Amino acid sequence: AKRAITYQIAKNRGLTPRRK
Amino acid sequence: VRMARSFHRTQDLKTKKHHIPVVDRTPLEPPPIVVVVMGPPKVGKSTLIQCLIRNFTRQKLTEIRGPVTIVSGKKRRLTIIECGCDINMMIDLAKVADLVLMLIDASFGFEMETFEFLNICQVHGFPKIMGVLTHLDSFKHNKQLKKTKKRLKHRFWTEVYPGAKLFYLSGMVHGEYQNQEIHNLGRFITVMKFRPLTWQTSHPYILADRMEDLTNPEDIRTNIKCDRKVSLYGYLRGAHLKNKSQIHMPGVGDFAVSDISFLPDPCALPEQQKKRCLNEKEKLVYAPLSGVGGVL
Amino acid sequence: EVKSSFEKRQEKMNEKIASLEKELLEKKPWQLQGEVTAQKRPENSLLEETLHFDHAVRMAPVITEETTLQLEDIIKQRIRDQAW
Amino acid sequence: HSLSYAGCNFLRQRLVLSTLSGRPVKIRKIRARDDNPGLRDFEASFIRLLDKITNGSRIEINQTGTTLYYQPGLLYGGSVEHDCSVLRGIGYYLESLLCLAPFMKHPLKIVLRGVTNDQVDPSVDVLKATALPLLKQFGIDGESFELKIVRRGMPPGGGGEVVFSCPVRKVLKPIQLTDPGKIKRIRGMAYSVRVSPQMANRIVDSARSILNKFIPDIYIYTDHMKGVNSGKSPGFGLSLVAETTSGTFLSAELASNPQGQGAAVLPEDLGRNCARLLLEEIYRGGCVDSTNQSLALLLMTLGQQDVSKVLLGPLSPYTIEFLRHLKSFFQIMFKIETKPCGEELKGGDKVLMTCVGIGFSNLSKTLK
Amino acid sequence: MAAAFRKAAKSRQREHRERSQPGFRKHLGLLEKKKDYKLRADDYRKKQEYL
Amino acid sequence: ALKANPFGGASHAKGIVLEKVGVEAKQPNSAIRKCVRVQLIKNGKKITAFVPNDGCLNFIEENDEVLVAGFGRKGHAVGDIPGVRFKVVKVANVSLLALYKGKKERPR
Amino acid sequence: LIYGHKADSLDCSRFLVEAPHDWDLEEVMNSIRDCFVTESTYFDDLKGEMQKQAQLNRAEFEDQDDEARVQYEGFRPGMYVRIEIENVPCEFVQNFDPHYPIILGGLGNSEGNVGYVQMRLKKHRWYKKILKSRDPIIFSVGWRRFQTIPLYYIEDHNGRQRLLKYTPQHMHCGAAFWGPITPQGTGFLAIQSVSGIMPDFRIAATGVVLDLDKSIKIVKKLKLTGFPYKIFKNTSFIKGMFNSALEVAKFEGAVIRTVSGIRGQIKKALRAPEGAFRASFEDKLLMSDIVFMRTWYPVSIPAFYNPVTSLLKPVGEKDTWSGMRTTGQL
RNA sequence: UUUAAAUCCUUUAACGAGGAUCCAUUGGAGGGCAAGUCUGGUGCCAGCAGCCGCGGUAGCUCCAAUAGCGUAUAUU
RNA sequence: AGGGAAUCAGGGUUCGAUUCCGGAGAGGGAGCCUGAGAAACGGCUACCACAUCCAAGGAAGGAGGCGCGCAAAUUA
Ligand SMILES: Nc1nc2c(ncn2[C@@H]2O[C@H](COP(=O)(O)OP(=O)(O)OP(=O)(O)O)[C@@H](O)[C@H]2O)c(=O)[nH]1
Ligand SMILES: [Mg+2]
Ligand SMILES: [Mg+2]
Repeated sequence: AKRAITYQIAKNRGLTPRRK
Repeated sequence: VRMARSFHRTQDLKTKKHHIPVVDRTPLEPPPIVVVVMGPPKVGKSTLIQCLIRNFTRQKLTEIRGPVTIVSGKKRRLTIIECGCDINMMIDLAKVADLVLMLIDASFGFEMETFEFLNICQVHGFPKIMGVLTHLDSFKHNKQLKKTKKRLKHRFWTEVYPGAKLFYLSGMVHGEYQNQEIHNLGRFITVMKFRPLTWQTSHPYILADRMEDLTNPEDIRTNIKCDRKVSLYGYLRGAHLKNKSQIHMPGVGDFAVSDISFLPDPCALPEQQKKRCLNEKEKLVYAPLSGVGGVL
Repeated sequence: EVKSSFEKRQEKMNEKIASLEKELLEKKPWQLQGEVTAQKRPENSLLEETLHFDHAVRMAPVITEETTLQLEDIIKQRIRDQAW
Repeated sequence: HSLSYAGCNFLRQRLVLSTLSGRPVKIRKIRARDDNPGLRDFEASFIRLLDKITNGSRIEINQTGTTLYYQPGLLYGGSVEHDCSVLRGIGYYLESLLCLAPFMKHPLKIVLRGVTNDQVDPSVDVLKATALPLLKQFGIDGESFELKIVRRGMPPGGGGEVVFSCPVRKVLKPIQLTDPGKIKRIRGMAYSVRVSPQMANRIVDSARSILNKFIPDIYIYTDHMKGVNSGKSPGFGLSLVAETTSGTFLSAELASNPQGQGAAVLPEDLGRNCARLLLEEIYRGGCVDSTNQSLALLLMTLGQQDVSKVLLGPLSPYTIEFLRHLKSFFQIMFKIETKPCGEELKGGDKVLMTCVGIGFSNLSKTLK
Repeated sequence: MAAAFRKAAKSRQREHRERSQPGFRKHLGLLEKKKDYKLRADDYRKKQEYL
Repeated sequence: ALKANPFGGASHAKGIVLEKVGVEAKQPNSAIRKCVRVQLIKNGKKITAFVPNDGCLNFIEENDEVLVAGFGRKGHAVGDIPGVRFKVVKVANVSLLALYKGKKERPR
Repeated sequence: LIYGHKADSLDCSRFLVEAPHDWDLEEVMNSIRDCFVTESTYFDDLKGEMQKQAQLNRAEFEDQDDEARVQYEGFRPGMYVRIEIENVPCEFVQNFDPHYPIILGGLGNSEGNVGYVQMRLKKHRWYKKILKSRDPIIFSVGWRRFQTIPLYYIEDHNGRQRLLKYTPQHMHCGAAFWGPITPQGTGFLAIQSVSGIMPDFRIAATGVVLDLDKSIKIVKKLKLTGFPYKIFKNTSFIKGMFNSALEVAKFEGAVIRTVSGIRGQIKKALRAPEGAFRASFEDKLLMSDIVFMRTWYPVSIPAFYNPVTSLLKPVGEKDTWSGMRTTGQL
């Protein structure tokens, strides 16, 4: 019943360009 | 050269001082500070309330309900309210809260309710926030405990302004937190200063301590569904209030105030004196919905 | 039995919600759909639609007595000045 | 919760306060006990003036015209052109627009067609000279903040034209006007339309003959416009303004009789009468003119919840009633403290008006 | 940091897609776009200039 | 010349956004569109500041408080407009870069 | 006198002289005789003015009694007060729970009214789904919590506001809806459903309130489609856009174009079929091309305002509050 | 094991890797697009720019430094 | 007149180590008591200055943190 945070919230990467 | 460097350093210090000037509308005698306690549903919200109350008053309280008003120091009073996991109630308190105590489970980590309330605070005006994390007793005083403290702190500093204090609660002695940590926590609440929020300054508002029904009892037996006249008591906050005005009660609807009248202040501040500490006379608890001593 | 004051407003509110929900599941009118042809719309429908559009070129000027009198004034002035 | 009122007197201030507060008003029994029971034409033209400068309003008029129901909408600016009725002067409508100009959604650029100068209503020369600086005291100052008179008109022909433009402001700055000061200069404006230009000069030597002993510095302007600028009826008049050290302005004005009725007024008699009327104005002098008291009181109530003080002369019956409407609409009551000024030999006693403003801002302004 | 703003915006590389001919007019041929008509338009302009 | 520069010897300056002159005019240049008008707090001077990228105008509304820094180099990068000497860095003490990337939320 | 016949009278703000002075004798002239003349930065000055007003506000009504002070300035902050409210619903008192706080927020001028509210809106970065236009959504604005139907629109450079089907994924967007009047510059928050618990983030979107008005003025793009049937070099005959010769008369001179990008002009109606017309073009068309004309059609929003009454619920079900469902749920 | 007791350091049993997604960043410079919007002309063009299109809501390339890397003012 | 002064130890140039003091005071200037050693780091009286409790009669007393969106070692 516990709502743990997702991976996106934990590391607020946001709009960062994708690199190889 | 050095005076040029000293000149440039002072100007950068002045830049931080610059802000839009505004009339200072704070009351000469401010009302009690509203302190909200929230967190995940089983984090220990109600345990912290009792420890804070026992730190200041020595009065026994059982079955805590509604806001509780106590005197904490010579020049400051506090109103203590608990916020549940309900989304509707979480929104209302963010409008009225002056101080927010956020509870975090260190072993489990962050949860959804911690982040949702922070976003609500940013929408409706950001109050002063101090994060308190519990359940630190599970770790074994090792690299794991050291890194968990640092990891949770850095993620916390992005949500709030940098330097917002994060407080640690080590463990429970006999179902209560240690006396030293609670005393240090009470010192931080005492010494804060608060910025004026735009919405709270513009509109008068009241957090009602007591509710009373004022109708003719024969009307109720006639029709139980009749509209009822109800009287409420509270501390006036924000701005001035006129005799005839429109008020909105969230969760009920809009109403117009019929009559307004002031009363002598309960849980009032002491007349000034130079005793080192406040004696048992000055420490007062006003809790009309809670039950003080034994009577509820 | 007797009905409460609040329930009466709820009864009115539920009727309004019921009608609004029907509109969502109903097909959209031809005005709201983009790219509508002649067959879909009813005959002579656009005569009352009051749509907004643009014209390619300027319309031709209309001759009236006011233009005639103004133009005669220009000729009369030049005749007096002999500005041929 | 709508207010209820009876009668056609004080009609303008009831409509002006209703649109600012947002509360509907009902007016009943307009000229019930009269041969003509209906609403007058100039009052109806005022309602049409509100309709064009507002957005979303609703107006209900009885077929008899005895009762009126007015539901206020939001204030919307832009360019508006109106034809004022010739029965009442342009200044009759301009007082209401001065109350509503700074709170518009778009800056108001309005041109008014009608009669400019009249004996009944305050002249537009007076409003430009005195009322316009008063709004600058509240911070309504701006580059386009002007009144310009394109053409003059006199009754019954009228046919005059004025243009009015005012900036928009989010909030009103508080004021503390408690020192009137001493009068430095007297400036005056003389106008003659559809008559000999000599009438204006015969005004000048009469007013100057009286006022020269009090002050060395008096200069009277003379105004003569030709052609369609003059209007459709003849007449002449004089307006006088006195300027103080503190920046306050006190004014009085008179105009000649209309052609249709009344005996012709000797220009020498008109000059002395206006000069004496200005002298009585100084005997009651305060921070604001008696005409502009009700304008000043409204703007103090609309501040950002601050204490504001103004020193004004004896209260006219118009302002006394206007203070009563403010308590009904905005629930604000002033604190009144008269000043004896017994031995200072300034003149008649003055009244100090102080109050705390209600929280009020321009809801119409668009945030971008 | 003007380029830094540009790089973040171009993180998503999905480009707008083209629409095809409606089915009930399929036998007529392909719906020509600006890229196709430009081939036919420049062809005419070259011949008329030569004549 | 210790107080020669318009910032009064400081590296940055704080101002109130008066209006967006670029958006108010309807030219879709995107070099005109990124011009805002601010009034520095320290001395009250009115200057025109630049927003780094169109779409950061959305985060700024009227009467906000911004931090303005100089525009030392790369003035020729913007297309044919003089007076490119100032740029907006922070709004409400939050970086424009942080807001655009979705890394922070502006606090009211 | 102020605070303790006349009707049907002239409305003039002029003070008539009840008793004028002679102004010929010297004694009356004497009473009027005195009335005539015989390095800090801008930030420091602005602070200096504000501090002056700060003292004046506090030190004005101190002398008067508290009962007097209530009349002049109202009930000041910090005073314990008692309020009587009438016409409270019966369900409030019967189902009262002390844990749920009760808040009384004073309303400003005109805030009781309803109107058209324009907002700047951005979908929250952590919300999984997007918000569809013309579906119910709950807003938390000011003091209130209510559910309405919004219109999402995007601004153009010329100033036109065109309707959007959905909220953009990472851009700000305008929003318009019918609801209570709220002062500008305030923040607002949107949820989809208060009742029930969701594993994911529940905050839908966040923004600020921009404008208050009574007209939405929003438009939607509408294209009428036609197909050629006879081609004469530039000039081509078009059918399928219109269906009457009266109709074509309305739209003469309008600008039309093909999918290919050739711009054209409507010239004159044709009689041989019902609704065809003659249209010239920049260059020769093909049979496969499709012509269309771009027109803008104003839209409207239903006036639906449903305030939340979570306190008017039994003690057990204060969480479960329901209203209109969205299109997907239906 | 350490130590007054405990932590830390050193030994050491058992789990712990294929997109090994157990996913390095900061700054600079380029490419790609529709029945999309605006502005100006030299018919079919150019600039600016483009998560917004008719209906529909259930992760391109190159360069420099690398757990480090820029900007602003003064300056040498 | 924070600064010194010295001292020991040393193969890859010493990011070594430590000590030694000039006095005075205990809310302010005087008087007084003990002991081998103090005109006391501690009692008392008078005067001066503070502040606390009370049934209003009387009684008992002798140092640092913030002002940089920021106060836990002011501890165990
Ligand atoms: N071990 C440990 N347990 C804690 C701590 N803090 C709270 N708890 C647990 O929390 C329980 C108390 O529950 P509550 O006082 O009701 O806390 P709550 O979060 O308000 O729960 P609700 O009242 O249901 O909302 C105790 O039985 C503890 O087991 C802590 O710091 N350490
Ligand atoms: Mg609890
Ligand atoms: Mg392998």
